[PDB]
Amino acid sequence: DWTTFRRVFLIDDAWRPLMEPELANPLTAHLLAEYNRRCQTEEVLPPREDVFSWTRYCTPDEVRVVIIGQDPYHHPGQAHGLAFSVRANVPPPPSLRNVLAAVKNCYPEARMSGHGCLEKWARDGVLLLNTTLTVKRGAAASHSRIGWDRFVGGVIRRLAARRPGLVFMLWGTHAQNAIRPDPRVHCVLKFSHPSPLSKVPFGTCQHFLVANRYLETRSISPIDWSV
Amino acid sequence: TNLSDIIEKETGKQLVIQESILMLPEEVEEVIGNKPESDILVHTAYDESTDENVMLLTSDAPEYKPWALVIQDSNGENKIKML
Repeated sequence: DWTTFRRVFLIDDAWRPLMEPELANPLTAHLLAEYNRRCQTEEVLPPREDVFSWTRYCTPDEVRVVIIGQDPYHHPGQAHGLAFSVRANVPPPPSLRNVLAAVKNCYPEARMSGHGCLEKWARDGVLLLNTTLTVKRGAAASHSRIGWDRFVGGVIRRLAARRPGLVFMLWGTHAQNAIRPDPRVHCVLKFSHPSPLSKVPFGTCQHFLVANRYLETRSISPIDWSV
Repeated sequence: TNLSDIIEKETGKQLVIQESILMLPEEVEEVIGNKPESDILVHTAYDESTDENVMLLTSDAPEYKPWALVIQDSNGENKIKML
């Protein structure tokens, strides 16, 4: 089962202890069933090889910051398995441009590439994790009810218990209500969604600055937010 | 189809929706002025020419019923049109 699951999804082994306990849940078996019945009659994004690419850039112990997203971008070519991130040959969507805007404001000394591929951050310990891992091409929130969130929740719960001192950036009410980490053990940062509709301009968000100031106090080095 | 066509019927422009963000009535009520009945999917496209963000707010999947259209200019100013 773990060897087969890990097979199908090309999941990295470092994540075995946090994920394995979840397969044994009957609700997980059905989730995988619902996923497989769907790939047969619908174009599902992102590709199977990318659905768990977040387990591949750093180990659970290397994680420093966890940023939560909703579902993956639904136009082909955009999503590659990370929250907010877009492949390098795709223009950064509106919410990403604001996230990247908030970064340059906190760190004006930063040389940004103008691009939106966040794999540099992932390698540094920033876990960009959606709560709904797949979406049907062209339909938003199409797989939002098949159970990805109960699963992802299970993994985050374990991660938070295994490694104290994680910084969580929860953007928008949905993300805030979804993940409820212990605030005495972790730095929980909340803000309005980076979307341009938000009442407060996200470019005024200083989470990247506070996250690093926190990491400084626990003796962990700061993340280089430039991308 | 549907959604993008609406943006064209309303703006004339053939814009491609780039992301769809889920917001709760309270997060929306705060900006649009009115409170929707349910959760809102904000579909956002960007018209680079005019440098405006065209947001088509519909209801959640699988209904996706159009509720309001919002055009925000380079200076953050909104033009709201309840559909």
